[PDB]
This record gives sequence, C-alpha cells and structure tokens, in this order.
Amino acid sequence: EVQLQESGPGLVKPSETLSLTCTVSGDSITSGYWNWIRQPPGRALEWMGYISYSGSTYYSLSLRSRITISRDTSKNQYSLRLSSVTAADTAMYYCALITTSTYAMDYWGQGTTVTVSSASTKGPSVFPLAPGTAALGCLVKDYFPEPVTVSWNSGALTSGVHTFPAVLQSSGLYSLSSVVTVPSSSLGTQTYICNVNHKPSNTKVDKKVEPKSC
Amino acid sequence: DIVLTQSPSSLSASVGDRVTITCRASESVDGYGYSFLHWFQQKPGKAPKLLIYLASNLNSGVPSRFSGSGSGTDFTLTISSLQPEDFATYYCQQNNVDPWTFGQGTKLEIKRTVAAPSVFIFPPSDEQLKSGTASVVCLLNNFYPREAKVQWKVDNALQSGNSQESVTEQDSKDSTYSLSSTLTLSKADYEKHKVYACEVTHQGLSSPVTKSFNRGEC
Amino acid sequence: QLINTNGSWHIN
Repeated sequence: EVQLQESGPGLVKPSETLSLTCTVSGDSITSGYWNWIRQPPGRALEWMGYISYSGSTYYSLSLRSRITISRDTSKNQYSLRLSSVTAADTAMYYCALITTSTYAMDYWGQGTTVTVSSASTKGPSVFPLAPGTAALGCLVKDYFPEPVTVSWNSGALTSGVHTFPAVLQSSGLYSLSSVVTVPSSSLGTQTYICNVNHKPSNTKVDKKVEPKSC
Repeated sequence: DIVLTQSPSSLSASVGDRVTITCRASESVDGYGYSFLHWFQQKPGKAPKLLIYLASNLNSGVPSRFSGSGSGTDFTLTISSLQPEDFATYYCQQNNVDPWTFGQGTKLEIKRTVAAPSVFIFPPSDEQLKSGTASVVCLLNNFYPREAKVQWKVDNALQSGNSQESVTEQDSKDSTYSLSSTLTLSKADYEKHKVYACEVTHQGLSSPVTKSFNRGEC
Repeated sequence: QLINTNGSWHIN
C-alpha cells in the first residue's frame, strides 16, 4: 500500500530556508498528485502546493514567491523548499497524495513539526514517576522545540498510556509527563521502560521506571 | 479568494446522537458532474483521514454511519448515530477552485455520565534533585467531565503560582479525560518541608480526595 | 481520468 513519510529539520531560524522531504514507498511518484499541507498549532489545515506525476506544479498564490516543490523519481521522493521563514511558518507539515480514484487527498504522511525560532535545540531530561492498579510514568523535562513522543516497552505497552500535552515553562523550555496504569502485582516482575524520542535534536532516551523505598 | 465556511464550529453530543456539519462555499466547487468537496476527520496528534470524497462517496473502510450530501455551494456531513471514537475535528476541503482551501474545522465533543478520577501522587526523583529543581506530579486518571480543581499543599500550607496543569483529549473508547498537575519547587524549598499533598475536587467525588507523601529518599 | 491544471480539473 502507498506510504508517505516526512523528514527534515525540526527547527529553522528566522529568515532562513525550510526544507522537507517526503519519501514514498509502495507506489511510484510517476502517478498521482503529491502535495504539501501544513497546520499551525491548534489551527486549520492549509494547502501549500503540489507536484504532479508529470512534474507540473501548482502553488498557493500567497506562498508563490517563497515556495518550490521538487522531486527525484530515482529516490521516489519529493521535497518542499520555503524561503525567508517567519514564526507564521511554525507548523505541522504533511505530505499527502491525491489519486484519480477519489480526486481527494486520500493518503497522508504522519506529519513532521517545524518550529521557526532563534533558540537552540535542547534534548530532554527524563525522570521516573515511580509506582489492584498502580500508576507509573516518566517526566520529560526541559526540551526545545516541540515535540517529544513517548512509547512504553518499545510500543508493546499501549493500553492505559496517557501522554500529556507539553507545557511551555517560564524558562522557554517544554515539559510533559507520560503515564501508564498496570497491575500492582506486576511491579517487581515486569519491566517498564519509557522510550522518549526528541526528533528535533535527534535524541532518544530510554528510562527504566521501577519502585523506590519511601 | 474562495472561502469554505463550516457550521457549527463546535458541538457536543452524546453517544448515539445524530451529528450534522455544514460546509458552505463562496462559489461553486463543481466541475464535469462532480462536486470537488471532501470531508476529513482528524484525531489529536494525527494526520487527517479522508471520510467522504466528491461530496457523497464514502471512502473505503469508513463506517456507513458517515454520509455526505450537497452540490455547488452547500454541503453536509452527517454521522447517523455517533460512536465514542468519532471524537475528532472535521474539515471540509475543496480542490477545484484556485486557491485550494480547507474549512476552519468543527470540533466534536462527546457528552457522557460523570466518572470520578483516580488520583496518584509522585515525588521528585533523586536524580532530578541533584539539578536543584523538584517536580512533584499529581495524576487524575480517567474522569468526566473535564472540570476539576487541584490544590497543592506543602506541610499543610496552600500553594499558589507554582503549579501547571495539562489535560488529555477525550479518550476514543470511554470519552474520559486524564490530567496532570505538576508542582515545581527549588531543591532548597523541597528539602525544607515534609508533607506533600494534592487535593482533588471533582463532580464525581462526594468530598475532595487528597493523596500525599512524606519527603526524603527514605 | 481528469487532469488538474492551476487548481481546476479538466478533460485530457
């Protein structure tokens, strides 16, 4: 089945150029229309442009002087270039396919977040939230920019997991917790590890959470 | 430029209720016998999923409770009888008039019965303490409605200004919320006091629930 | 199958 995957830096400086790539598997980009869509935090989706199966393009008028969409059929990828960025360009960026089966954006990537900021990237510090039903978790502190993702036991533990929205602290850095509930009887026997991914700094932290004393 | 206006912008409904969302285009999105108006469903943190294409065609794999109607400038998405997993923001999208656009979205919230939170408190880790800051976390798990009050107390002294809250989106299965409240103290301030307590007031609790611990790497 | 040019679908 066709799959789309966005990649590229998660932080770009004001005035500089944003570049992202969409790597396509399971279908050749010599069919369909290959789009970029973005979504600023908490706001509506915005269509930016496409490159078609033939290399023709179609760009949103308001972005024309700043946008390019390119492709490489040998790599089965297409790419977005957006010049002279500002805070208005902070958004989740999606690649999406339109096939002529629907004439609609029928297949989407998972999205990648880009933040426009002069601040430096900073990876998270991860601390345990130590434990019928018991709760445990990880506190993921002091990272920039958003986002972090958290899995448990490499994705094997999904039931009862809650990862909270990040909060901006007064320091200019973000924090969040991820928690899970598990059987109390499993504590001491079953190992629980939170897998924290901070793509903007290409950092991964895997923290084992176990009981303390007091 | 062409504009798509959705109505309403938000709505609350109970499980099994009918849902109707409208999308009005400022000019016709029709061409060659089609209406190039599509409906998407977007769940928290995820890419939009196509529900309805070309105004009235149910996308493959989408439940039959979803349908679309309309022509020209006026369109409707209907969910016949809502399921808990229908919690989402819904968007219309037109791709036949330059420039292509989306509607501003309609947020569907799910109403349900009261559910009391289960409350847990977590002390700061010894490893964090080295750094000179202490985070104390209070978890309120799987409650409804969203409205909740969390009061921190340190050695019975009520705290203010040093806590932040974060709430999940409604659960896709039982429509509940969970919430974290995080109290931030200096290491110095943490080590000068003993009893740390989080007091939770919520409709599902007949009286406030307090969880506490006594400090120290005891 | 319709073709899109400059946002609009047409025969070709």
